[PDB]
Amino acid sequence: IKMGGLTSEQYHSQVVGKIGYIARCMQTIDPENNLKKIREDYQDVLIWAEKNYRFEEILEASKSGKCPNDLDALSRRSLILQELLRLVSSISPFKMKLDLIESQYEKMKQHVNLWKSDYHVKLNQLNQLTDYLKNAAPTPKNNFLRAMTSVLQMQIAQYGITEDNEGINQLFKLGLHLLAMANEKIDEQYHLFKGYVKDQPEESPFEGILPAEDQKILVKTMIDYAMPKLSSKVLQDKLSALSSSDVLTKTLLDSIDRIVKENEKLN
Amino acid sequence: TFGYVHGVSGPVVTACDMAGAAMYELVRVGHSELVGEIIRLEGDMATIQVYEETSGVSVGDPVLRTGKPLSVELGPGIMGAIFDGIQRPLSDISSQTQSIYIPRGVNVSALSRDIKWEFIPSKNLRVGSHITGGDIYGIVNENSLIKHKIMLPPRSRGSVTYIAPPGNYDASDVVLELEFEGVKEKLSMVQVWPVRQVRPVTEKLPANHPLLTGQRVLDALFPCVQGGTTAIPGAFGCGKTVISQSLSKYSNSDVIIYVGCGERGNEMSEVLRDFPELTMEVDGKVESIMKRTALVANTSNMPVAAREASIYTGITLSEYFRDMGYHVSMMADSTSRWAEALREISGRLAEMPADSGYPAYLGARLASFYERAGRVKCLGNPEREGSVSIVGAVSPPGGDFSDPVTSATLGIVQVFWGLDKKLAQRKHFPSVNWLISYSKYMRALDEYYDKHFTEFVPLRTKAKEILQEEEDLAEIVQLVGKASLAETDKITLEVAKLIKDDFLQQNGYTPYDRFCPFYKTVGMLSNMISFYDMARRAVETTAQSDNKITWSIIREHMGEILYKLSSMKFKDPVKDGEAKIKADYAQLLEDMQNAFRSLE
Amino acid sequence: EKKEKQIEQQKKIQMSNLMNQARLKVLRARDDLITDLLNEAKQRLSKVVKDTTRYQVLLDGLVLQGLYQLLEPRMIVRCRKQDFPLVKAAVQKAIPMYKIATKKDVDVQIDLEAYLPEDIAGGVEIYNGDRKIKVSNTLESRLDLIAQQMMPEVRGALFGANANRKFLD
Amino acid sequence: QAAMGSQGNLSAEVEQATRRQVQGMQSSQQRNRERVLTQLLGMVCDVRPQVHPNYRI
Amino acid sequence: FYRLKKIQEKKKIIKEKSE
Amino acid sequence: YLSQPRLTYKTVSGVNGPLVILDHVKFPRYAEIVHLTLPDGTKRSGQVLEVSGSKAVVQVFEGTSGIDAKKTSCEFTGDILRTPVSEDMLGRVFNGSGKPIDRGPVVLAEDFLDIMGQPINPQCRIYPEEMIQTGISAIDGMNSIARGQKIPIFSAAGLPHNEIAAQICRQAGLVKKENFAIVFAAMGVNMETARFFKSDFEENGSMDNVCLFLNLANDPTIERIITPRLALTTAEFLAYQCEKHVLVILTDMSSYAEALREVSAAREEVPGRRGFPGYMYTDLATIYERAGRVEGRNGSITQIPILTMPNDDITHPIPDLTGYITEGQIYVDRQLHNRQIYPPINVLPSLSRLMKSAIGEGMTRKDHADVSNQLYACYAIGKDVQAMKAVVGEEALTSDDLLYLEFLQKFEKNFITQGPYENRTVYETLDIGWQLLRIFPKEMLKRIPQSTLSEFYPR
Amino acid sequence: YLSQPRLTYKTVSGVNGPLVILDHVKFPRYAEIVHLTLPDGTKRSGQVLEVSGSKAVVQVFEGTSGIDAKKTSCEFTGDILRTPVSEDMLGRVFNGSGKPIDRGPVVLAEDFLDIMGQPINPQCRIYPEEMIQTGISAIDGMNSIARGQKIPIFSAAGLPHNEIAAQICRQAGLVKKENFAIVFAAMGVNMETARFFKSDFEENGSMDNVCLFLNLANDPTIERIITPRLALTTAEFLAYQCEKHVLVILTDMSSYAEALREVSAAREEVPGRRGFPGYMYTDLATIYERAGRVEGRNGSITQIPILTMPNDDITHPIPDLTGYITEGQIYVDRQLHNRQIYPPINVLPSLSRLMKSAIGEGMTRKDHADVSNQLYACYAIGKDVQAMKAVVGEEALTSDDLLYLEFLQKFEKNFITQGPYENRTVYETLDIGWQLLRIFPKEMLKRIPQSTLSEFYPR
Repeated sequence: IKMGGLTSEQYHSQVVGKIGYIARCMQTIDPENNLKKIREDYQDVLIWAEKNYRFEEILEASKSGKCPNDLDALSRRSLILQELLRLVSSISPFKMKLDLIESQYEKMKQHVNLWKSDYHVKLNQLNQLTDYLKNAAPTPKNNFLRAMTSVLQMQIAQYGITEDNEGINQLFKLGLHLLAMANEKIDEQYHLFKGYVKDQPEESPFEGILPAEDQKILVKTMIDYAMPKLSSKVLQDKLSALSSSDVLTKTLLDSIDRIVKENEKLN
Repeated sequence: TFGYVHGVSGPVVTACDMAGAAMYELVRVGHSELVGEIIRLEGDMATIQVYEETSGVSVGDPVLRTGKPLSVELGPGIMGAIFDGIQRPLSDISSQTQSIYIPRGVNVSALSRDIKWEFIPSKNLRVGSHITGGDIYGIVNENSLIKHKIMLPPRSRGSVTYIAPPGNYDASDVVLELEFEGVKEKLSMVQVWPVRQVRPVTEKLPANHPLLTGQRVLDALFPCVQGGTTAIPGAFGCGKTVISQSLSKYSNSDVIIYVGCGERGNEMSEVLRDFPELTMEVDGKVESIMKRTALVANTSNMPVAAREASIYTGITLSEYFRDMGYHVSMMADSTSRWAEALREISGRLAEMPADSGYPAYLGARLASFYERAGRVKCLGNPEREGSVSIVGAVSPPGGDFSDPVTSATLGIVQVFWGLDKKLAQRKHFPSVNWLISYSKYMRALDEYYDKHFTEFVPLRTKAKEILQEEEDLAEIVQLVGKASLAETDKITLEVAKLIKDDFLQQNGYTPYDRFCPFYKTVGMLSNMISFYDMARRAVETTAQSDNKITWSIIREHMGEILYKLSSMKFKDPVKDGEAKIKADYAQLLEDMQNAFRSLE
Repeated sequence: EKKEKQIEQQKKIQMSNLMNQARLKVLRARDDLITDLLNEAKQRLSKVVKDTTRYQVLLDGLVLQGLYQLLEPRMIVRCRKQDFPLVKAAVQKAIPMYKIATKKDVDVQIDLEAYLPEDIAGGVEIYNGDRKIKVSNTLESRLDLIAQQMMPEVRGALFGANANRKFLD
Repeated sequence: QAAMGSQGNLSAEVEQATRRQVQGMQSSQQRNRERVLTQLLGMVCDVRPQVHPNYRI
Repeated sequence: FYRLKKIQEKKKIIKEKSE
Repeated sequence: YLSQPRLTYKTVSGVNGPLVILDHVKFPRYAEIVHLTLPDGTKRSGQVLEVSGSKAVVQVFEGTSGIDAKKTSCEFTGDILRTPVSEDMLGRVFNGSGKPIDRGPVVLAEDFLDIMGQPINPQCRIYPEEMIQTGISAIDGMNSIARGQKIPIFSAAGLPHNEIAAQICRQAGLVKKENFAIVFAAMGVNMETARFFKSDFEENGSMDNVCLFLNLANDPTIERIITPRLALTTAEFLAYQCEKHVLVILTDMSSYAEALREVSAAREEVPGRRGFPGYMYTDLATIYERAGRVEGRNGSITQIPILTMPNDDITHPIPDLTGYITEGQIYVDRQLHNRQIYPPINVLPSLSRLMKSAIGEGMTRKDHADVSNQLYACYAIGKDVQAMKAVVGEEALTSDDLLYLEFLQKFEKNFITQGPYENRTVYETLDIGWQLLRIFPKEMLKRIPQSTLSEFYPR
Repeated sequence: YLSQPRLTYKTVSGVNGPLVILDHVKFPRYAEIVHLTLPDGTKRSGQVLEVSGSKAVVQVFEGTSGIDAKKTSCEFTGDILRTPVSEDMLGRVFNGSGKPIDRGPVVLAEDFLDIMGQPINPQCRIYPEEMIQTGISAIDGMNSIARGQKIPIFSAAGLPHNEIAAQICRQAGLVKKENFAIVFAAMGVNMETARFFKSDFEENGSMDNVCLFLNLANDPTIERIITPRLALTTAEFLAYQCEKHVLVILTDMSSYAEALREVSAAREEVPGRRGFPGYMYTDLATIYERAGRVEGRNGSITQIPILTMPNDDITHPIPDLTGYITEGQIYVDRQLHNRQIYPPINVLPSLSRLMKSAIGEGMTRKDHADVSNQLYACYAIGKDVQAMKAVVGEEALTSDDLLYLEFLQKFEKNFITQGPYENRTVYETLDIGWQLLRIFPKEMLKRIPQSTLSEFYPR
């Protein structure tokens, strides 16, 4: 008799496959066994992994019913673990805390349909940005997206994803807008980036979020964009002096705007 | 090991000394090794439908007996590849032969074994880890758009005894190697899968997300869904003209598989020329559609066996990319030509036909093809949800609705965008006949609409009611006369004209109407139905009152409003952003309300 | 009211799913009981085979039954290696009785080159001369064939008759 | 929330009914299992070889 | 119908010829 | 009981489409079931389509793809297809051939019944009498179904006949002024509609009564053929032995006819009328007529075959023979469907021959017949008045014409228009009918006797 | 090359219509050519339609009359039909079998090309976007032809399709912002038709560039099976090897299909519709699909088949399959011919599927597509208005309906109507179309964008 449309042999192979994948996901998101509640909740399937077996041994156990062989329940549990692992990996440089991880797990497990969750949609958007930036080459669009996604990962690690933080929603929307905007709309890209750095409550959002080299490169990018159409070499030298700033800041942007208005008057 | 040819009759060879040959098994007939498929056994003699011209095949010719059925090489190299009906790569044949002809019995690999692919294994995998069919054990950077997730073949399983490190590998290099029951199976990045077998999935989930074509009529009145199943007429002006290329350029789909089952020569040439030049905006860049589309071409003069296998090859590629975790929009240029091929092969086999000469299993074959569609929780441990959305084209003889293939299709497909010959003659494009065309996915899409476009369902209901009332009133108007019509009837007729001419009429060649976003569609329908309801309210309220209002009064007062509603279709999403279009439609609604307040 | 009715409909859906799962669970328990009974029958047959006299009679019956089902001029009896002497005696007894019953001359050899798996409970397998027709009279197959037909009686005996069923025809 | 708790109590009642049914099935089995098995094995051992009725000589 | 009946008769005759 | 061992043959003489022609068979049995093992171990079932000499033509349920001579074995089970029937298959989802697809166990047989059954004796059949309420007003107050009637639903491709069928399955029951059951058979039903049926019945809490047989469009057509026989064998067991009133809802008799055409072509029988088998009338009669009340038993089998009239042609062989065999019709109108009325049941062309037996005092109520007749008359007059208004104009209409138009609108908006999950008891249906009839004064209700008007008109 | 001596068989086993069934054949080669010497020395040729062991069902092109078993000598050439092809085939006349009938010598082969042709890789087939200015407004204006396209002329018995084809042949030329070489294949054309075409070519001076293949009515009816393939092989030679823009005319695909039906009936194959072979679609496609251009080459093969629809039925199998294959059709109307219009091209059912990419700015003009669309729409509405008038009467027609009728009259009088020797450039055709469109006000020209209405209407 077919189970779920698969021949029983395929079903009982998929059971052991899911068990092994759950073990792999646990080993990936917690190699040190810190997440004790998760370990306990998934113990019935991680036993076959902690203790060493053979594929055919686990398949025979599943056939006999010793293993949890309800493929639907196993798929749900594996999806919970996979979503948690995706959240951890998308912010891999900015790892979060154990209590936050466990609360996120609890919200997941409580969720009726985790695949369709707004949590899942947010994780998809974050993975979209990260995938775009993985192999991205230098350009103002990519640099602004990288800085914005680093701060987004910081906020995600801080406040999880189950909590629909207004700042996180704004970061998601602005990052997706910048991603979708054409590469030739440089003025619009700069407009969105400067609007974000203005509207962030923190005066200097990228103080510790980004490395110093990239912070200086962002400052240089802003100064270079301000450079064209400068009525005075003195104003160009003032821009160079502002270039000494270690990182971008609201006051730095306001100084750029002041110089811009000076050049508006002079031109 | 190998048999001998006993007789030949067109594509139907008959090979003797084939005692153990299996049904639908592959054989190579002749000294040129023409591909053939065993379709019948009689003792030690096998009838073979041959996939190439059989002229010059002589009795006694060797018939190699390959152990596998008709199967496709699924792996890196599919995307952007133009394929014959049986996976033969036309472009590779051209490059290899340096001639414009398809040599008979050509045996070039479907997937090139010389292109180095950037392979990165799934990091969490290790020697000894358990894997099963569907397990994505690595990813090939096929191109900027599609990440080819190398899946363990279905019906494979075991312990990973060796996983290749990240690097560059051929399509023939051994990339994974896994043991099961002591037997070691070595897997490269290409897996051979029979085209006539459904690729297994964990679970076929219900379709609950729209597949947005570019047309307002199809998107609103008769929605399609991801994992859907659609029948669409092959009438000229519509179909290949706009809809196919619009699905290609933009839609919810992540991959496109376009199978030209029985395409005419120059029209297939048109497809092969246009598609490699179409571009779409992805992540702020313009990228060729070929980076995510594959074509299975089969002209009408190619062998009928290949014409029959074209649909299966296309659907198998679509199923592979569905198992990848993608949404694959498949477009069959003509299932009618597929049915013609089936009828001809049935005649050559001397089977008893059903009505109109088609085989009595035409419906079964059509179902086996269509029902391979759907949204599925793909096999494999890494959770993913793919889909295959089939759009099969039916072109009956002289627009026949009782055509056997059309009836079999209507018995299977859930969406049907019927053809209005009258609209086609008047040049009303799309030529969809909204009275017999249907979509059964409206119920499943209620959840999607009631969360994203909450107000669209009542608009659709009212629009359909208005169109049906116009259909009922036009008969009376042209039978008897227009003088006896009530004011409400006049509102219905003129609003129906407005909707038909400027909401259901979409020219797909203009920069502004090439693809109509669903926000544009819903906003337009909302404005039109709001005008309908408010005009009817005014007319009915002023009825039985001294200051009676009539359709003539309304039109004379606000011809400007009618013109603006008519020009609403001209909004261009590319430059008139979503916010701008929504604001303009809100302004039109405000003007409508103000003008009707002044009237009242 | 829409919210309240949606909540009530979700509650009804959950309750109906729970009832369906409960019904399927009790049915699964019944099926597992039936499977346990059949497994015990298999084990008890495996113990019965150890009674040489009873197993001798049973092998005679099975071999003759396969012969009568096959009705070929030549026959090859395939049997367990440990059962070979008993199967030889069974064939010796069956050949004359088969001839009497059918009036047809018969040759019955015993395959000494390819025996049945040693883990099989018992019985035989009668192939024709060219081995293209076979009659499996192994104890496993016979027990399965008998039990599947006996399921109505086993159901009635183990779980009582259906009080609703008034007419048997 | 309170009514969901009450319906959970009813769900526990359904589970109790399921367990009661399973125990009843087990007891009703245990009662007649021996006779069922004895009769089944008796009819398995009773062979009665016989040719196909359509066979004629 | 006449054509199909004729074809069936011819197929039967051909089968007899082969037998 | 069959005690003799099953015979397995490797003598495959040839394979032709869905047929494996085995040779050297020992007394082949027609309609015998035969399980064949392919070279690679795949197990398939089949039915002995034709028997000749020592040969046996086995139509394989699945395809013949991969089957070969010299390696494919076929074990002849020695008996025709017998299904295991019990009451416990009430609340189960089976495929076309009976194998459960709800992840439950295999049916523990209470009996092993031949699917083909035997024709109910005409002298033992009894006139259906009482009514089975489907909860749909348009077929309760106007086309009521009697206990034992065969009343099909006619519809075209795209109309919501499957949704109406699911609603009837969820709402059907006795008038009630646990002896009722529903056997839903679905044939040639795409995966989407099959999942819809299954999940709907599971969710709406009526599964305890419903035995669901699903034959997906891509499942074997021979399985499609045997699905209705499985469903009706279960219905006969539950009705004529367990004594409970069974409603059999057979969906897509057009798909069943397509399967029948395929099987005929495989048998190499020439096409009949409109390309269908000549005996399709006998086959459809064999299916339908396994229904009705019987003498000395308290159960019954009501049938509601559902048809997809191809090309909306009532003269097509399938609907024509269905009308010849059955006792009514419930039309699903494309015009109403387009106007967005649910259920889009047209009551003018529809009919239920045994409505008079289904209704009346002690079955539904005293006034059912009079209310139904007056509603039909007023509805026809309303359509006529609409046609007249289309020519003369609203002003030229008289007060009676305005009343008739109002009743037409409110009858299509309150009586017909129901909603998928609105279960109306027949008393609610008649109350709605009286609300609509009270649009007119007592005098224009000429088809309701004054004895009934004086009692039910007021209020 | 084949050096082995050929085998001659006096073993003829049966003659049945055009078929000659030989036996005891050493390794029959399918589609092989045979030479039958009759008892009296008459030499004929045949093609092996099928082989079965030591049998071979030869198909004699000249007919089997006069053949006897025991004396006919069938010499098996050992090779498929490889016709000789040479450039000097231009300016020659050949019977259906390729032999000279102009008192010239046999074709001195530049090459030997298989008549079945060499399939062309679709990846290297150019899309024809160069318009052919046929000079016929009914085609250029509304059903334009692109060089390399396949587009038949559907007509009937008695219509001037031969005249239209001759006009297209003598006027075909590219649009002025390379002269066509004509290959003719007449199948079943009476002596009158063949003489008409030959005289027309001679009078217009293209005979040096014309290569005829005549198979008159009295000629053998199985030779027209190969005649079109001979013509298309010669066309492929001249186009893809000699770099000549070829125009292939095929007079009667109806006669070719009748030959196909005759051979199929002699073979007792399972028939298609109307007795035509089930493989008629593929046989027709192997002829039509040989048009078009290719990469690297400079020539082309424009294909203009001509059909005689039986009973003027466009649903007949021949026109149906020819429409399925070829890109459009030019439809000759019996009503127009009776009303004395020439060309009698009914532009409603006829279309050109490459016209959209053949017309437009740069190719012909900005307004071509819109003018054609509006002309078609107005013509269809005028035909509908005419149908309504035939029932209700002109006095009930509105001003716009009268405008549509006037447009229909002037459209069939000025646009479709045209002298047989008058070639209207595409610009003149568009000017006529605009003069006819000016009948309606700009508000009634819905399919013409305002950007073009404001540029061409006011003039």
